[PDB]
Amino acid sequence: SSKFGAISSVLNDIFSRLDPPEAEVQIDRLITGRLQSLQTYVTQQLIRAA
Amino acid sequence: SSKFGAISSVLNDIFSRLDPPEAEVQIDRLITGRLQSLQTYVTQQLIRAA
Amino acid sequence: VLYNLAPFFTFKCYGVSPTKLNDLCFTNVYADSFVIRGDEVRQIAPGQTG
Repeated sequence: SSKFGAISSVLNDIFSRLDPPEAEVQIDRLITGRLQSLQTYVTQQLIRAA
Repeated sequence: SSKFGAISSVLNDIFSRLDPPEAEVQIDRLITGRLQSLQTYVTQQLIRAA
Repeated sequence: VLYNLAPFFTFKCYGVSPTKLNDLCFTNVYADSFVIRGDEVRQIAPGQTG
């Protein structure tokens, strides 16, 4: 639900109210952040599995 | 090979096709991604060494 | 020889820059031309509807 520095947390509104040349770099901020938050969850499980 | 949102994956093409005031944000996306890919590699070696 | 007219009011480029145009090496080029009114010049951009 967090925006992670973007303008919205839903993907459908990203492709609605802004130019198509900016939509590539705007949604690319969100996928890196969600991949970062997924990288934080796994590296806590490696500690817990030890 | 990952582009991380940049227009190319080779650093000799960013500087040879566009000005210096614009490559400062294009390459900053590449550097902060390649530096993240190296921090994930070392933090997995500490798990294997333990 | 392109820099001959003073009111070249649109010369900004997307993937390249005017300074680096003389040091590149293009695979192939095409030149499309048409005549439009002055209000529709800004209507030519990637994704810019009008």
